[PDB]
Amino acid sequence: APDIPLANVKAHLTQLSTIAANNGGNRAHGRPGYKASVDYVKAKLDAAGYTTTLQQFTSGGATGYNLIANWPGGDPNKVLMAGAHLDSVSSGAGINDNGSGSAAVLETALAVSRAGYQPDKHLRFAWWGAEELGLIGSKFYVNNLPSADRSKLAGYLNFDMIGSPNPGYFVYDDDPVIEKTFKNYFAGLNVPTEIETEGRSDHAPFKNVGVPVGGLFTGAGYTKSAAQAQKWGGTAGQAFDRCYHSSCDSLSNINDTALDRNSDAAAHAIWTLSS
Ligand SMILES: N[C@H](Cc1ccc(I)cc1)C(=O)O
Ligand SMILES: [Ca+2]
Ligand SMILES: [Zn+2]
Ligand SMILES: [Zn+2]
Repeated sequence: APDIPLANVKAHLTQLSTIAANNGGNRAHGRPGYKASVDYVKAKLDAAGYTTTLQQFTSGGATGYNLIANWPGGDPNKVLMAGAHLDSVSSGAGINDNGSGSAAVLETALAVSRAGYQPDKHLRFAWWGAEELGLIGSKFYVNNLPSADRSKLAGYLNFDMIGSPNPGYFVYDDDPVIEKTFKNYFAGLNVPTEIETEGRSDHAPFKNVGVPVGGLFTGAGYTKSAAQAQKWGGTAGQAFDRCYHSSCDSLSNINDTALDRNSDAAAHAIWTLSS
């Protein structure tokens, strides 16, 4: 897999931050900052050669969107998906939650094109709408995915909050092959990981219908323990993300090392699991 350039990931976050500032301070469902986020991500993918689909839904009386990006080629009967919700709460720009996962998934998708990669499995990336309303976009996607296509899914990889400023390194303990792939990457860095327990994100609708899932998380409102600070640094007794769902979830609310490591791990897993 290629090494995902941290600066490119950060640049997507800068664009999402400006989009929020230009649209009332947020990127929330039903508000113009969300569709503008979709338009940014979609244009990058279209230019890179993806076949993109805007999947529209209505929730709360307002139109929502998922952005689906299929990399042409690969076995139609073995589809590997990776995704991240692209909406924020309305209090702020949602840069860690979840610009971080959105940007890492986008830069991984662009990296496939830059590398000239032809995965054996068909790759499909997703940016979900309305996660903050209760997983509404990912539920809509799974609910509208015919059973014959659901059975073609080899896995769904989720990235929701992966740049927390006081990070832990949590790996979902779901499908064993996907979990092993992420843990192996972190082992190569000599960075310990722990099982995610802090769940409720967009892998749940996939998990609940039997699709193998996994993912990465760096912590939210829970406090980092003394033992977690000893293994990962940062500040014991402070939240992993002190700006969770806040107006201060801005460009300053990112740990660059965690963002880099989790972006690189995302690419490692997508390459490994698609051969
Ligand atoms: N508000 C949730 C926080 C959250 C993220 C990831 C997991 I796994 C569990 C919880 C979000 O949108 O990121
Ligand atoms: Ca990197
Ligand atoms: Zn989130
Ligand atoms: Zn959230």
